Amino acid sequence: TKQYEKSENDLKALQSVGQIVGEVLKQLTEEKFIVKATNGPRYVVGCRRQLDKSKLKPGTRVALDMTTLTIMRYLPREVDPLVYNMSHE
Amino acid sequence: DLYSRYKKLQQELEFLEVQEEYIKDEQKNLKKEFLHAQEEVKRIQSIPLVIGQFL
Repeated sequence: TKQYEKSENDLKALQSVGQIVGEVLKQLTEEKFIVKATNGPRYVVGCRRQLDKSKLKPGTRVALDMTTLTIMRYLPREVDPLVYNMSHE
Repeated sequence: DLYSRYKKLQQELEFLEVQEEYIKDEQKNLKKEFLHAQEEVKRIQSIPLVIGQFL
């Protein structure tokens, strides 16, 4: 009964939309950083207030907001095929 | 007649004088409104702005 409500409160976090993946290309100023969508449009947006550009760097896989498109979170490395070529024994 | 029209010639003179200080204060306030319009066009627009391929 309580764990079901926990999954309900889990779902109370899920209405928040997922951000858009991004690759920081380069930067211009502290409010302007060259970024492109995976579909090709290039943008310049502002960051969030926790980060330093040492946590970004140019040529970095990142994420942007869905409206303001602001730089928020990120991961440096991802890909589909790599580990799935490993598993033949 | 001479003194008559002589007393008639400072009417429009003082009227143009109060128009001077008027239009001065007018274009002073409208100037600050144009400076406000400069704050608009310099605020306009974005941040964030999509760059594009120019020909």
